[PDB]
Amino acid sequence: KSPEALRAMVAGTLANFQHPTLKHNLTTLKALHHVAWMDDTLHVELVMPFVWHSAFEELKEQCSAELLRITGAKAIDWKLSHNIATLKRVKNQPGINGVKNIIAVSSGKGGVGKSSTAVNLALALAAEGAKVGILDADIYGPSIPTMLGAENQRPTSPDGTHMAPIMSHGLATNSIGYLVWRGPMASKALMQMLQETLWPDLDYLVLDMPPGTGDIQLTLAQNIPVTGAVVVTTPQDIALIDAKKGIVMFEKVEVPVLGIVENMSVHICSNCGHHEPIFGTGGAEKLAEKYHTQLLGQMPLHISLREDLDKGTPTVISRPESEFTAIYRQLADRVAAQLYWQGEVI
Amino acid sequence: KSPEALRAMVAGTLANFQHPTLKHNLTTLKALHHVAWMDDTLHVELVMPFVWHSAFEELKEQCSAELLRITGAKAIDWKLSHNIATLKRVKNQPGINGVKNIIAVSSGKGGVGKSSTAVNLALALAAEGAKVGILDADIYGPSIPTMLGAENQRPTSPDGTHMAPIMSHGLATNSIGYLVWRGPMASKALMQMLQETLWPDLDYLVLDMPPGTGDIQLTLAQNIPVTGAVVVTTPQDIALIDAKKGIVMFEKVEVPVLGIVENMSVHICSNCGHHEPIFGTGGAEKLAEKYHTQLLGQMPLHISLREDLDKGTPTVISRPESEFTAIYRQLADRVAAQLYWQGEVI
Ligand SMILES: [Mg+2]
Ligand SMILES: [Mg+2]
Repeated sequence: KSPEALRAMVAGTLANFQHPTLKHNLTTLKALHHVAWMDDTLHVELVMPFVWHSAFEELKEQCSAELLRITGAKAIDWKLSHNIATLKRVKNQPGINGVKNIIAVSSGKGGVGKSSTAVNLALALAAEGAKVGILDADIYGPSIPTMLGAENQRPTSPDGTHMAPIMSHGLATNSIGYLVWRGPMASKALMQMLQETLWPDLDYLVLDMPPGTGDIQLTLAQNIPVTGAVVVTTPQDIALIDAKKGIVMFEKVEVPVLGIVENMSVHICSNCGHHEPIFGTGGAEKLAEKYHTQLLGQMPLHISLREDLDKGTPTVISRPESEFTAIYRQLADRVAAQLYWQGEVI
Repeated sequence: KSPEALRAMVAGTLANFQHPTLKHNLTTLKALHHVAWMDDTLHVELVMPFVWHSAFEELKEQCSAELLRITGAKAIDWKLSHNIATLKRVKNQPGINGVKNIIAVSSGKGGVGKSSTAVNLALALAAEGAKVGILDADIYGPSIPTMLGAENQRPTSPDGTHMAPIMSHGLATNSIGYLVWRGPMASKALMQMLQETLWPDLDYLVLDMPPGTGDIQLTLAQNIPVTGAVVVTTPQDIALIDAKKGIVMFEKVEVPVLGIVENMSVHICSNCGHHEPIFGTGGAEKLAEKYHTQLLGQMPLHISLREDLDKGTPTVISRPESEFTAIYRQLADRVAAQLYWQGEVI
C-alpha cells in the first residue's frame, strides 16, 4: 500500500463516480485531500469547494465496494470537509464584507413560495456544511423574520452604524421588515442594509428578493454583487411566464442564472397519498433548456409544508428527517454545485 | 278564488321565502307580475330585476306545498321572467351604449383564477337568464379569448370605426389581446375598445380587469362606468392582502364592491375525494365583514377545472350539469342580487 499508489487507486475510483452535482468528476475539484493507511483501515479525507454532505453519502455507498476490493482494508474511514470557494463576479463589483457568495432568490409575483424556498435553501446549505446567512429584501412582503420567529426581535448596533445580525436557527439574518416605500428610495435602504450588516464568515448569503422584474428589482440585480440567481415558479403558466422574465432580467445584468425550482409541482393528498399535478407538469423543465439552464429541483405542495410556514420554524429544522428536508438538502447540493461549475475561483 | 284575493294569498306566501339573494323578501321587488286561475291550476308569473333562475327553483320546492294548501289547485304553473334593471352609477358617468350594468372582476397579481371566474360568471349570468357579454381588459395576460377558443378569431368592423363583438358561446366578447404596452397609453386603447364595441342588449357586461392596484388599474376604475366590482382571492395570505387593496381601490373611486370570491378554498383529491384546505380557511370570510361586504361564494381547486381552462370551453358550458357549474350559477344569482340591493333603479 504505497501512499502514492493509494492516492492513484482512490483518485482512479472517485474519477468514475457520477452525480447530478458533478459536471465533471471529483478529480477535477482537487478534492482528494488525504489518503492514508492506519490500522488496516483506509482513510480518505475529501475537501469540497461547495457543500456536498448529502452527495458525499452516495459516494460512500457506491464506491466503498470497489474501493475495499482494490485495496486491502477491513473498512473505509471517510471524512468530508468544506472550504467553500469564493467565485469571481462580473465587473469585479466589490463583494460584501464577510460574504463569499450571494445566491439570489427571485420570482414573479406572490403565491409561488419564493420566501419558503429561501429560508429552507439557507438552512439546507448550512445543514450541508456551510456558514450561511439570509437577507430578507422582499420590500413588498417581508416574510423571512416571521418564518423564523425573529419577527418580534430587532438587531443591535455594535459599531453604532453597523448592525449585528440576528442569529436565528444558526443563520445570520436581517430583514427590511425590521424597518417598516417604493421607487429608488427603497433600493437605497435595502442596499445599505447589506453593507451595514456585520455578516460573519458567510460562505453563502441567500438574498430573498422582491418578486417581479420592475426597475426596483433590476436596480437590485445591478448594484448587488450577486454570484448566482435561483428563479422560483409553479407549473402554472402565469408563473412560468414570470420566470421567463426573471431569467432574462438576470442575464441582461450578467448575473449567472443557476436554474429553476418548480414549487407546487404536484399536490399530495394527506389521506390518499395520491400525487395530483393540479397546475400542470413539465412546464418548468421546458423553460430550463429553452434558456440553457438547469432545473435545480422540484417541491410538492403538502399541508405540512404550509403548516411549518405558520409555526415560525421552517421545515428543514422542524422536520429534519422528513422527505421534504431530504429534498431541500439535495437542492442545496444542486445549487451550490451549479454556483461553482459556472464561474472561476478567486 | 277572487283574483285580488289570489294575489294577496300568493304575495303573502312569497313574502316569507328567505334566500341569500333576498336582502328583503320578494314583495319588495314588485316581482309578482301575474296571478291567474285557469283549469283549476294556479298560474304565477314572476319578473325579477336580476337573474334568479336557480333561486327560482328553491322558491318552487319550498312554497308550492303551502301555496297549494291555501289555494285550491291541482298544481301550480310557475313562470320566471327577467327585466334586468339598469342601476344608477356615481356622478352619472355616461354608461356604455347597449350595456345596462358592468360587473368588474379584479384581483391582485396572477394565480388566483380571476380570468377563470370571469368567463364562468358571464356564462352563468347568461345561463341564469340574461343577455351577457365580456370584455377582456387584462393587458398583462389577455386570457379570455383563449379560454373561449376565439383566440384565432378577429372582430369585424361594421361601422368601420365600431367593432362587431365576437359571439363566443352566446356571449358578446372582445379582448385587448386582439390588438397585441403599459402606462396611460394602455388605458386609452382599452377604454375606446369599450366604446367602439357594438354591444347588443347586454344586461350585464363582465369586465376582466388587469390584476393589481396600480395607476393603470385605478385609471380604469375611474373612467369606466363600473356598476359593481367582484374581488377574487385565494385563502393564501398574499392574495388576501391584495384583495384588501382592491376593495380599498374601488371604494376610493365610489365604485360599489359587490363582494369577494374565494377561489381554491380547498383541494379535492381526484381519488380520495378528500377536501384539503391547502391554503388555509376563513381568511376570505374575515376580510368580507372587516370591509362590510359579502362573501359571494367559494370555489374548490380541482383538476377538471384546470383541464376545462385548456380545452377552450369553460366549465359552465363544458359540464353544464356538474356541481361546479351549479356553484357558478349560484354565484351569478348572488352577484346580480348584490348589484341590485346596493343601488337604485333608473
Ligand atoms: Mg416575502
Ligand atoms: Mg387574464
